[PDB]
Amino acid sequence: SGLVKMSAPSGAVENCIVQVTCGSMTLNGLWLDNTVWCPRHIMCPADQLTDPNYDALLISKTNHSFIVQKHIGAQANLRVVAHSMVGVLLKLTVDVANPSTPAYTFSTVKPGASFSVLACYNGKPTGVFTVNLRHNSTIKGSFLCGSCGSVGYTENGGVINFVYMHQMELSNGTHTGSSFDGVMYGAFEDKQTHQLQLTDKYCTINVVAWLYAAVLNGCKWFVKPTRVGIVTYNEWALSNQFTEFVGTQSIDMLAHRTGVSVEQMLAAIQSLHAGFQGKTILGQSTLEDEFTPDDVNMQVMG
Amino acid sequence: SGLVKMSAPSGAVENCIVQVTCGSMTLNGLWLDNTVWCPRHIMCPADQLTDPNYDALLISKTNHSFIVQKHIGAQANLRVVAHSMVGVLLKLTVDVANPSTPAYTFSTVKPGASFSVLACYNGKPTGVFTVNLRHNSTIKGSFLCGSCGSVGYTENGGVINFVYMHQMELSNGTHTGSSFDGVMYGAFEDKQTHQLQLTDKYCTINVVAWLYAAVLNGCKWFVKPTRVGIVTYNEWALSNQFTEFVGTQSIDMLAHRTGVSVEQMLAAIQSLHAGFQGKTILGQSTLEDEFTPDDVNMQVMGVVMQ
Ligand SMILES: *[C@@H](CC(=O)OCC)[C@H](C[C@@H]1CCNC1=O)NC(=O)[C@H](Cc1ccccc1)NC(=O)[C@H](COC(C)(C)C)NC(=O)OCc1ccccc1
Ligand code: NI
Ligand code: NI
Repeated sequence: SGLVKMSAPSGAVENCIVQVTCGSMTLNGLWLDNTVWCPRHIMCPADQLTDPNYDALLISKTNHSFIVQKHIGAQANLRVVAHSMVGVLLKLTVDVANPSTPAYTFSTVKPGASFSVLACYNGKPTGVFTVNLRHNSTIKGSFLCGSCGSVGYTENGGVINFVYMHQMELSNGTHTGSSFDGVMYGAFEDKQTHQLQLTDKYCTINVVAWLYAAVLNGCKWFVKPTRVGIVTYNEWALSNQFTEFVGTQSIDMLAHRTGVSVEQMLAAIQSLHAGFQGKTILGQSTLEDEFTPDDVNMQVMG
Repeated sequence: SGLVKMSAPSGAVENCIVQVTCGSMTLNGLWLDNTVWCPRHIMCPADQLTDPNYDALLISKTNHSFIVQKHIGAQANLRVVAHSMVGVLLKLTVDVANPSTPAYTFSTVKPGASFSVLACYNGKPTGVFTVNLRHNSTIKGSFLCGSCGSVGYTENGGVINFVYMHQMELSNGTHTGSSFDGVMYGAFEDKQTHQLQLTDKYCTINVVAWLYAAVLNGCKWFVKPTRVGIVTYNEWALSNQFTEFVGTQSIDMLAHRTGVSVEQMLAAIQSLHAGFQGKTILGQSTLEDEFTPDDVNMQVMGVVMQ
């Protein structure tokens, strides 16, 4: 029992981290097969980040403009033999295939989904943590200068699913990056110009999963016979900055296991959103919306 | 910027996880050089866990009673060449040295210290998370049956400090294990009997570190000219289930960086313990005491003018 923020073991990803240097700019890259991915802003000189012309910057580079170094484990300098730009990423080709390339896929996560982050500095992994893609397609992480190229991923059935490459900080504790197709989450542009973040929302399905985890951890004071239908809740959600509830097998499994209906959990959300009134749930006095139903299922049974 | 629960990268520890089998019992083990460590309850039959006689169980075993296998990564089937019991652990000597043994040491963490946990099941690493050793020497983790032998560790300056090997669940979301000297954190016995956990306390120094992280993340509404001296605060702490505040360089660095004194943070704790007055600190309405001053410095400290 117990519920904590759990990340996927990072070893298979640590074996793919490299350092990429272009001029005086150094950041992290991901080495899979003969490819090294890194943010394209490595090409910018430090005083020209406001509105870079990436097409003009790309043409000024040759394969020799990029230096790639594996800093952890068997240390090595990898020779860059080709380079192209894919959205907000650089796709470098190196002459050596990564011998520790794991079985992997590239996916783009949807808002409300969770993933693990391997924070890296100077091609060196330094920390692991989990985030949730917010309703406004940002993440609430912990990153400092030199963390770009840090990697977000999930793992299942021996396959690493690479979903994020860190790019920028939008505002205090708010971050964004791109998927490996080079598309920035939230369509933010890789330029240091003010861009508006859309309003965030509480992810209902994740709050429901968390209240089920609370019931499965002996915390059930908030469960009442009171029920609120999905369509009624969804109408209330549109006016109270909560996402629409859409049913899933994972939630049905928790509902069947606890004997508490989804409609009872939706009524509890409406009651708890008005206030906890001096009470806690799993040590918290605010609703937690970053555990998905699958994250909760993982920590209650196999 | 931002502050999250961060664990140390687990790859160096994942390379040391093995599965140990004794009879019909299987659990996780840690392989370092020619040694494999695992919980001694692997020697118990599944229906005799209430009060095992480990001395009697040990004498019935030979080196051949233990099967050690490595499934993940560089696979192996190891041969046990000696065995002994060290507190609540079995120490198995194997004929092959782990070729991926990292630079390491064994340490016992004190209450209020944080560490990373690599949760494992059947010799497979499955999750990573961070915990804090509570004032009552328990941890608030997330573990299910088959997780014993999961490993707690920290990393600093290229060295893995191995500090915990998971053993048991005491009550809902409350866990314990042993350090690698075989001493159970909190002196709990590896038997399935009711055992009283001592009362827990809020770790003051960690709450102070967190309020400094909040100030460094633009949240400073709780900072007032009001001060509480350490001696006065420590007298109040003895009566309100808070630990004694003892000054440290790490806290002084945060106090110097923010220009907010420790005594202002101790006043803020006393005010916030009575209630948050409908406001939040880093999205929370309760005090957070599981980030140490070094954990905060890692995520918030930068360049310093001298
Ligand atoms: C990673 C860069 C790196 O590794 O540099 C070494 C070569 C770094 C990560 C952030 C710094 C602090 N925390 C981070 O997560 N990324 C950057 O610094 C970005 C670099 C860059 C991006 C695009 C073009 C050129 C360079 N820039 C930012 O993150 C920048 C930070 O500014 C502050 C003031 C918010 C900290 N963000 C920015 O300018 O955002 C503009 C914006 C967009 C949307 C909403 C609001 C503002
Ligand atoms: Ni069991
Ligand atoms: Ni066990």
